[PDB]
Amino acid sequence: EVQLVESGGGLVQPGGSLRLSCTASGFSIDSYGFSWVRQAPGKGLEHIGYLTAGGRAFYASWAKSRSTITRNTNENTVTLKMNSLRAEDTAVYYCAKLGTGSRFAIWGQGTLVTVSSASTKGPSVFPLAPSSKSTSGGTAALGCLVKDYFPEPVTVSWNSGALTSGVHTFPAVLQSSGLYSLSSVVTVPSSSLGTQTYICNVNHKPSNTKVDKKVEPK
Amino acid sequence: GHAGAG
Amino acid sequence: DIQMTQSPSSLSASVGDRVTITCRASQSVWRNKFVAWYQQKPGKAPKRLIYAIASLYSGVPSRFSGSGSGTDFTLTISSLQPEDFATYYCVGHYGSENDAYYAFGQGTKVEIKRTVAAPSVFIFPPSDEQLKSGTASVVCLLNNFYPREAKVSWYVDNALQSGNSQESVTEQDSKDSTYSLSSTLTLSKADYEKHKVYACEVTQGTTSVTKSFNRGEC
Repeated sequence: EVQLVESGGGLVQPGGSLRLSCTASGFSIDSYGFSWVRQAPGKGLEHIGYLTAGGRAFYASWAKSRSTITRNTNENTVTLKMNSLRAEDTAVYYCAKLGTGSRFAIWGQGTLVTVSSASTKGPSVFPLAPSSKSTSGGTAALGCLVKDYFPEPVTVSWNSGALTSGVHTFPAVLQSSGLYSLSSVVTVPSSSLGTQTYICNVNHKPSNTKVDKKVEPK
Repeated sequence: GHAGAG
Repeated sequence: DIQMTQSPSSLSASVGDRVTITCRASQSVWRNKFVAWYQQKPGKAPKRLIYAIASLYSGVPSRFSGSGSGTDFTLTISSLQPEDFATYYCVGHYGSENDAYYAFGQGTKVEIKRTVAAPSVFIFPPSDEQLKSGTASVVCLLNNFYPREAKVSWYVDNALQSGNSQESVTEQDSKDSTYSLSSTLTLSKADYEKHKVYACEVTQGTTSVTKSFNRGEC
């Protein structure tokens, strides 16, 4: 019955602004006070501001100068606007009634806002080829290097999902160039490098690019 | 019951 | 400003163990009562387990319990279960009759304890496909090891590298509770072909394992 649908965001240039809204369903937005929260990649939760049920907005000391939280009773929405954004403002932003002292708690699904001057581009997928002769007791390690893409995220599967055992897709790192790069590896029996085909399927929806790369031995 | 309600 | 701290930041426990996570706010929370405990797992949104210090929400196992007052609060898991390994945050409400604020603790990551396990180390030279681009990515794979803490060092012709590598580690494996790490050394094509010996050293306690390859030698 009850939901909080978040929308907006995506890419923002340094110095630009973000605008995120959340539409309440199954209840009235004026009945409760709602917070805005963000979580940078691999970091903790951070409170931005709070719009009381009475319609008064209050902000964390760090976000007050740039943030504006409003609501639209006609559309049943709550909105966050932040200008003068910087690289460190890249994060997954959430709308939520945190419910610290009441029974009702609800969060939006969250949306990634990437603050960067980089241009959207698909990844260059290079092979991490295994040597035909194993030097690790009969086991072979192979993978694909998904390098120089922007923005997040990319998904990686192996043999169209048929190969999952032993797969390790590592979190991406932000390179000094502003582009992302991650690796996806899998360990297999070295005896299967001649009989079995190994293809990594990399999907980068932000650029509408899907790359399949056959990784061959030696 | 929350803060900021006067 | 308002700040909340949790102790510990990370802890390793086994199934059946009793876990206690503390949380202190720099000032008394709203009504000495508005504190909730959240649970977040990798790639998922936070989930509220406890509100108003000790109130358990519908569907939360009774092994979770909350206690405290004013500035100090404690999360207790009587018997740690597999689904409980995650990051826990305390979030407190603050303010007056004229303002309102929230704050999060830094989070406490509960990981599963297991036996020490050395990594199977693999080193991948830059693919010829990539070397055409003018950049060389040397990748070192630490596969399925424990504990997470590991010191990875790169050597090029036995010269310690610094500032030209980035690291990424996976979350604890669902099956064997191990970690894997991917370190990428980035060099220009010119510098890569100016050297011969490439080595990735993995130090864990009293053991250092170094995997090597010589450029050009299959």
